[PDB]
Amino acid sequence: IVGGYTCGANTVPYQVSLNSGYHFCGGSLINSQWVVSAAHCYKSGIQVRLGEDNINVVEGNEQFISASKSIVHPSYNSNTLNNDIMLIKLKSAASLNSRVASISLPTSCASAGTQCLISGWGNTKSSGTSYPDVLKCLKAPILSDSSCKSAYPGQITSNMFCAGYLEGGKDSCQGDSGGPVVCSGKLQGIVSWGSGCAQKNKPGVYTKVCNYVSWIKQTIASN
Amino acid sequence: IVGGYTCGANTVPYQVSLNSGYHFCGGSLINSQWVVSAAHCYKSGIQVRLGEDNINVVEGNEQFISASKSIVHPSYNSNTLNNDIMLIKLKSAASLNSRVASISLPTSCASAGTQCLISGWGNTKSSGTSYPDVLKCLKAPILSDSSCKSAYPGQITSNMFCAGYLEGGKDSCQGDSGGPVVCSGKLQGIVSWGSGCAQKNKPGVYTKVCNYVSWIKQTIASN
Amino acid sequence: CCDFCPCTRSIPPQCQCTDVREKCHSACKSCLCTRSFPPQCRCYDITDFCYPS
Repeated sequence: IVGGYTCGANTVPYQVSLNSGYHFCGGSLINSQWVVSAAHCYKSGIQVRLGEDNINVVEGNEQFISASKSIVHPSYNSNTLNNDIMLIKLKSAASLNSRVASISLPTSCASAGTQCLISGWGNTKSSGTSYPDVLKCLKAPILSDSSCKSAYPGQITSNMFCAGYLEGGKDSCQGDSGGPVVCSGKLQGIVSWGSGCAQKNKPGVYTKVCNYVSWIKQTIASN
Repeated sequence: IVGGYTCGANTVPYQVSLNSGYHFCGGSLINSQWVVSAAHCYKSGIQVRLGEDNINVVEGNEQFISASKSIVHPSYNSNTLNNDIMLIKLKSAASLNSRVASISLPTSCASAGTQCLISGWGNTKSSGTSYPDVLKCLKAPILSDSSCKSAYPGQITSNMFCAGYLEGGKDSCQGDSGGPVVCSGKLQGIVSWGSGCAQKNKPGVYTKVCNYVSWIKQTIASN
Repeated sequence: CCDFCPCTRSIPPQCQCTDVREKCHSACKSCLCTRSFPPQCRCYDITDFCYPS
């Protein structure tokens, strides 16, 4: 997160960190056994880390659970990043409390102008590299489809949306992928791609989770 | 056309050469006043050359008519090449006869396996560079969209089909763009793109004209 | 460098590199990346040539 603020410990209780020796992506806990992430975050040997604040320090509220299976979207497009959505099953059910909590899936898609919360442990700089250890948060609005396409001509499918600021200075960044965009208490987005970070006219592009509610529901039902 | 054969003078009467001082693309005459080409063939100062065989010799049946206007598809995407179709109005109606004839638009899409006629004055070599200069023809079937997507993972939209041969050897090539793919007497495709020419597992990709009949119709009626 | 290079079949051709890489990227002007470690980057520039592999 570039331009953000320190969330506070466990204030984003659905935020998970994905670990393979190091933090590589985020994800969002949607029930006690399943995490939503980006399909480009696919890796073998994933451990989900819940309850986290400083990811380099065990602070006593963490739960570390290995992934037992990963389900990348059947139509995930590697070249275009269309259908950038993945399901990860926890090998043991997480214990849900005030600091490790599931996040609701949308019943309806979010509209342009709606304010969302974006979070992650990614880079804090739009030029150079500084990685926070504590979780960062960004309040950013959904941008019109029109605004998104004009920023990224020919790159925006119906399974994407832009959120953030055309002026620059406030965005998600590398290390934030897979993590939540939550608006009105529903998981409306997944941190996906951009050109650089927090650059003028280069807003963040996110997976439009509302298009995936029925594949999520049926997939978890039979796995 | 790589791996084709010399058509025979004026045996493909709907075929046109687009000229801006040199042949740059092909096209298809669909009525006395309108040509169908690719959107990526868009160029200012276009002259339509009808009734051609050798594009370097005036042979006595040609009609040269300047474009009065070009209309690129509103949803044409120069990145993904989706909606690669352009309409070109002729400044004066062409005289239709045996050697200059329009081609029927499709009333349904063509299913995979259908044999089609593909033509142009493009490169005849898959490595180097040799231009005909008479019109070359190629008989080639439409490939399944499954084979198409397997050949070009992530690159194929609902507005595209592949045709040709996965073995390589026979294909369209540079200079063939905008030209006809005609199957059972109907314009089913527009020469568009590929990775090289006549390469193994890299067949030609064509604009799926059957998706556009209604736009074509309404655009001609109003311009 | 470029491995996968599709081109329109016009004169001149319109070509781009659809290679997914990590580095992004001096020669390239328009380069989109996923927001993971490592990033997955693409050059969405369209040119005359390819380049070679």
